[PDB]
Amino acid sequence: VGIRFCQECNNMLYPKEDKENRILLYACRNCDYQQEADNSCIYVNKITHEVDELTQIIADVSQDPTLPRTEDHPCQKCGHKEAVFFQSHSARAEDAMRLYYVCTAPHCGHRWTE
Amino acid sequence: PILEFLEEWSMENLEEISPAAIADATKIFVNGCWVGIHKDPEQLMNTLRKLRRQMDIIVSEVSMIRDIREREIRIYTDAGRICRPLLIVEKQKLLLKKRHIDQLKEREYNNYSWQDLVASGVVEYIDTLEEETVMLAMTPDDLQEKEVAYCSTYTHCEIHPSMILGVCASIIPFPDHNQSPRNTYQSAMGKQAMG
Amino acid sequence: LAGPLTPPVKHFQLKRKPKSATLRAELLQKSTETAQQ
Amino acid sequence: GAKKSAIGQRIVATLPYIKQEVPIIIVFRALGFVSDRDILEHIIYDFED
Amino acid sequence: NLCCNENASELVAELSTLYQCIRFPVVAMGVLKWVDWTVSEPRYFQLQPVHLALLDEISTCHQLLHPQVLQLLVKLFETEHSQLDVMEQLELKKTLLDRMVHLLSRGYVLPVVSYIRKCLEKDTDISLIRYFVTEVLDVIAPPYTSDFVQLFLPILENDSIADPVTEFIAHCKSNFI
Amino acid sequence: QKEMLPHVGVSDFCETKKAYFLGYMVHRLLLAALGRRELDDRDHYGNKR
Amino acid sequence: TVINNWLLIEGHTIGIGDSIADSKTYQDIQNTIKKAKQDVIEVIEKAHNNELEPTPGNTLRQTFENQVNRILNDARDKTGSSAQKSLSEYNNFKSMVVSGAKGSKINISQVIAVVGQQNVEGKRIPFGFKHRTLPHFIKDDYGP
Amino acid sequence: KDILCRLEHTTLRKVTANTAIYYDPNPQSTVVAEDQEWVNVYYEMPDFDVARISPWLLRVELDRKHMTDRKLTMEQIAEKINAGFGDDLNCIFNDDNAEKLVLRIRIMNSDDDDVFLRCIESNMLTDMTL
Ligand SMILES: [Zn+2]
Ligand SMILES: [Zn+2]
Repeated sequence: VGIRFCQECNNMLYPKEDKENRILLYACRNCDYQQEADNSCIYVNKITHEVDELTQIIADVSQDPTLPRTEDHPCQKCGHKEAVFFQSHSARAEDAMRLYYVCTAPHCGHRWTE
Repeated sequence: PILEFLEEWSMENLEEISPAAIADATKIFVNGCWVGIHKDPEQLMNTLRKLRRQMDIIVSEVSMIRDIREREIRIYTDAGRICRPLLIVEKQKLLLKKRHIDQLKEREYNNYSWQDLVASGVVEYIDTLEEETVMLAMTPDDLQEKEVAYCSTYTHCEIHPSMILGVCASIIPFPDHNQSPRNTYQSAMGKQAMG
Repeated sequence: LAGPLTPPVKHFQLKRKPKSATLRAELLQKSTETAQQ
Repeated sequence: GAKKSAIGQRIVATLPYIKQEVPIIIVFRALGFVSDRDILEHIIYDFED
Repeated sequence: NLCCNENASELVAELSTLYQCIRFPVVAMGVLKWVDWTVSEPRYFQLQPVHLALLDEISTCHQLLHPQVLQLLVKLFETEHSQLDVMEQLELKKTLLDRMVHLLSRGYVLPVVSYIRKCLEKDTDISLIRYFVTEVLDVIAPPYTSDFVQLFLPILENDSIADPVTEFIAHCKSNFI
Repeated sequence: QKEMLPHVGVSDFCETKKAYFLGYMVHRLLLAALGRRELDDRDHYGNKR
Repeated sequence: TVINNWLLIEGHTIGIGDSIADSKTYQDIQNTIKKAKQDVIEVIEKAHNNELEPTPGNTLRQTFENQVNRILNDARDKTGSSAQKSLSEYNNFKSMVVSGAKGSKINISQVIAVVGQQNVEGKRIPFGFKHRTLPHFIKDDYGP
Repeated sequence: KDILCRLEHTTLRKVTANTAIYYDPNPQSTVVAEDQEWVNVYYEMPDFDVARISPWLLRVELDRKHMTDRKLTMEQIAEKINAGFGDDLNCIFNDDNAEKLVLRIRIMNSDDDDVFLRCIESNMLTDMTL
């Protein structure tokens, strides 16, 4: 779900309803500025949390000497043979030991799981 | 002096930035104080390690850690940190060549001491926080020789593994052939011997 | 020695074959993959 | 309570020489930051997360 | 060479060769005795298996070796395992039942179903028997034989848990009294 | 001015420095709460002096 | 008194030769350790490729840890058995263990064949370093 | 295992994958298209929504495999929610044949209506025993 700030005081725009017209309006409080909402979903939260570590992996980890290198998995965006592989190893995890690979060649940063 | 040097290079001070730049740049801490940010951490770390190895503006005991995945460079200069010297490995080769050994053999009437090894940028002090970012060879003769590749990115090499032991544990002959509580007990008793 | 052999006494029709043949196909693919190595 | 866990877990600060905690955004307000966007820009560096 | 190699992890590679060699009956039962001694040893099960797929081939090609394979499987079906978790032993015996079902598909129905009825009435959990009859009802099709229902039906009343079951009941009740 | 985060500074103009550092503290707490960073170990000897 | 005075004639000792095994025994032990390490590598690479499936009631990490633990325990017991079979009747280590006077079979296997797995809090050595047990290993190394 | 599932404390969080609160001003339509298919089926016989229901929709997604492991069904979860919250809430569930196991919830058309749904989510995900 998105986040909306006031265009007059830059504070949180909270959801609000006008029963007169039956539409969601994101209204600022202590400033009484209003905006026409469009998402129609004020709040969402995931429990199973099917989150992708590839979004959170950073290409610069190709420069880490402690990480292991492999030649068996060439890159896909440049074909570079050497890649650096590792595990997520965070919370929201410890259910998979799957490997995420980063293209070791500079100026590519192509990441992928297999 | 570290802060002056970092200001000279392209480090953006915290006051002189919009927050929008903080997303993609590496934060720079000095003794735990966030000083500013930098948009090219690798070159900065190479430069700082070069200076420390040359005994330039950075003294030897200063420790520099790059948390790559969290985009942080933490520089520590305060006292109380514990470190140990490690031989520097570059491109799977030691920087300690035979000429250093020759100069050290005639340590007397030459004044080529340990401090000249440190000044040569061959051996450097590493602390535990920086050990976290170190790929270390247990010994040059085997770990960095060619092989079915285990690791080909060693950064340092142990001088001798036996230097992990203390004073009273270093008088034990063949301590790696004992149950370790017996080594602990001998460490206790050697203080109580007669001599 | 014993002449021809009686085929097995059929007791039903295999509308589908058991998955042992599917396992055969997959392990045979693996044995090609290793032959490629 | 039924409404404390409704709004979700919140953050407090236990500053020195203060026998009680304080909410975080109060501390940011005390430092001269009135807009919530400025406070979050000091906390969250990427508003796409 | 393969059964004396024992270094083998290359067994996945030699499978097509092993199947073509297994087409010789004598080679097949040589593999059968080797698999017997291999699997029958303690602490064999630390793998996600392959030696039992060999038995699938063995019973696929040679009907004469049908009594042999069964006699091995029942032994493995009745051996007790300590280092294996209870659910793991359950899934292991499910895999052994899969091997029995594949053997049953080759026209060896009467002795395997007789053994199933035995260990039912004489022990093993009802879940394994229920899973077995589910697998049997999966692939069989009509018509059937009187003896096959004489052995398969009297084991099909001690449980009321699950349509091929009601379809089989509707067939055999009318046709096979 | 003096008690809260003195190592950042005690001048009357490090309010922005203190604000950024406190925001970084909150950011670290949130990264711990989202599980994107591991909790620091009290016995890890790099945390000792 | 009687047996202490007979022992002046018999005598009892313990030396290096009571800790040496036959060369065949050392080769067998080394082959066992080679095999066990290679199976641990097979379990690791099957886990890395997601080809490992968790056992019922266990997450994939617990499944993997139990697998490597049972592999290494199997290796330790096999090595200890081979080491104990190499012992001669004159081996003073065995002479002490058999009487129950001191030690036990596991001590013989540790002295002769393999010290085995070290455990703290009943699990393998933890990643005290950042995803490492020590700085001489690559990150995310679950080898023995 | 059937006895086992009847003893281990199962709460609504254990079976849900994600929850979402929508506005959805017109109850006879949905802001979600896939919802609309079976929602129009459920609004040919409106029950406690024959008049203007609250313009607040609490759609939750239920994990299929956790649903099957505990041998539950959609019907019993709807019944449990109705028992736990009386007639204050109208709960309308998709049929147990679509992959998206969905259970819309609204406040009854005889009673802040917004934050109370978040409180209801926090209450159900923790305190409710399926
Ligand atoms: Zn406003
Ligand atoms: Zn690439």
